Amino acid sequence: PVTPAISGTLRDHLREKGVKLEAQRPHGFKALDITLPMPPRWTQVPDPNVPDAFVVIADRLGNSVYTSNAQLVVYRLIGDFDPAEAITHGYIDSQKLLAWQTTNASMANFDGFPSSIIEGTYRENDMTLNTSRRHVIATSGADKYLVSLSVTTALSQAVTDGPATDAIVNGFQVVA
Ligand SMILES: [Cl-]
Repeated sequence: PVTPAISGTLRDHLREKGVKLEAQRPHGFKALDITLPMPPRWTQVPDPNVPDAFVVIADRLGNSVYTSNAQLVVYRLIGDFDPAEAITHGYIDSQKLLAWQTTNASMANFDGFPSSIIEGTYRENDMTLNTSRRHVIATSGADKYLVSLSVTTALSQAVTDGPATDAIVNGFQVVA
């Protein structure tokens, strides 16, 4: 019902619209109340090495050479733009990943805001990962934020870590 764009990742489209992205950090952050469930045995990863990270959680005791994790990134957006238009670029950063294949995609609104979610598999370091990637363009009062959540697992763990990744993906919530 909502048609996706093909040219330009969400970030590049906002750049080209003249918007500035300012990475937020959780301590002190009030504009939004974000729930990111933390499943049993997962913990916050101090010192993640995800640029612009707002919070990174992970299951450090997993099997797999790949540690299952969720990454949340929150940008305050400076400049005017139409969010519903920007959001139609929401799949493109995932669809550029090596060997991307899609399992689920939706551009339905999420908690009342324009949003995209795409889920699927891709290759990285000789390993197949399963991932779920949501962008939310949220409004708090007079500001706009891009909230982005990735939840990734090795494809070999996608069923074993299913209850964790599910509680994260489906418990996720963004409130102004
Ligand atoms: Cl704030």
